[PDB]
Amino acid sequence: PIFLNVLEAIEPGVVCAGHDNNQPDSFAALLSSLNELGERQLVHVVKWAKALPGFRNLHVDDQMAVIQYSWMGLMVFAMGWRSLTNVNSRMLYFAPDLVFNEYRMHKSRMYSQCVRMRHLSQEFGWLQITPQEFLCMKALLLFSIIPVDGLKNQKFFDELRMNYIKELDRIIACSCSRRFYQLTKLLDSVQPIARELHQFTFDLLIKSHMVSVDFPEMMAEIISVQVPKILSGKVKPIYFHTQ
Ligand SMILES: C[C@]12CCC(=O)C[C@@H]1CC[C@@H]1[C@@H]2CC[C@]2(C)[C@@H](O)CC[C@@H]12
Repeated sequence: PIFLNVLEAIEPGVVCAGHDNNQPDSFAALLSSLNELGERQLVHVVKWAKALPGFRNLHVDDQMAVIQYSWMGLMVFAMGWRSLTNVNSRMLYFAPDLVFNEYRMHKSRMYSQCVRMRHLSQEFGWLQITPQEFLCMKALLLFSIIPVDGLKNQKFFDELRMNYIKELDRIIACSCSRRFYQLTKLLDSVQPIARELHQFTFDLLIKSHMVSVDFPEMMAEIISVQVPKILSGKVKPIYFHTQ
C-alpha cells in the first residue's frame, strides 16, 4: 500500500491562526485572522502538494498554477474534516485557536457560506468517509481546476489526474460503484462552495482598506492575480457529473 503510505505521511500538521480570542468578535478581527490562517495554511499546502506522488511530472509552471487555483477548495475540504472530529455539528474548526460558533458565523458576515461548509462537514459524517477515502479525495481536489486554455503541459496533468481517480477507485474496492458515485458527488459539491468564497474574498480585498481587514502578502497576490481568473471564467473546475 505505497500510495496510502505516502498520503498519510505527508498530511500537514495542526496550524494555528494567531487569533487573539480576548478581543471583541468584530468583522475586521475575524477576517484578518482568517486571512492570516490562509497565509500560514498556504505554506503547508505548497509543501504537501510538492510531495505528492507524481507531482513533479508536471511542468514547473503547471505545478505552481494548480496550487494557486485549488487552494481554497483544498483548505475548505480539510477544514470540514477537522471540524467533523473536533467540534459539534454547529461549529467550524478553522484552527484550534479559531473556532466559529453561530455568533462568529454571523459577525464574519459569512453566515450563508458557513452554512454550506457545515453541510460539507456533516456529509463526511453522514457518508461515513474513511481516513483513506478522505486523503485520496483531497489529493484529487488539487487536480480539479485548470485554465480553459489548458495547462503548459496538459497531457501530463490529464495522466496524473487519471492516476488519482484510479487510486480513489482502488481505495473503495478494498454497491462498490454506489460508493464511487457518492464520493464523486461529494467532490463536486466542494466547487460551488469554493466559488462563493472566491467571490467573497475577492470583494473583501477590493474594499479591504475601507473595512480595516488585513491581507498578508501571498494572499493579496493570489487573490488579485489568480482568483479573478476563476471568477471571470478563464479557469474552471472539472466536475465529474454535469451541473
Ligand atoms: C481558507 C480559509 C482559511 C483556512 C481554512 O480552514 C478554510 C478557510 C475558508 C474561508 C477562507 C479562509 C482564508 C481567508 C478567506 C479567503 C477570507 O478572505 C474569506 C474566506 C476565507
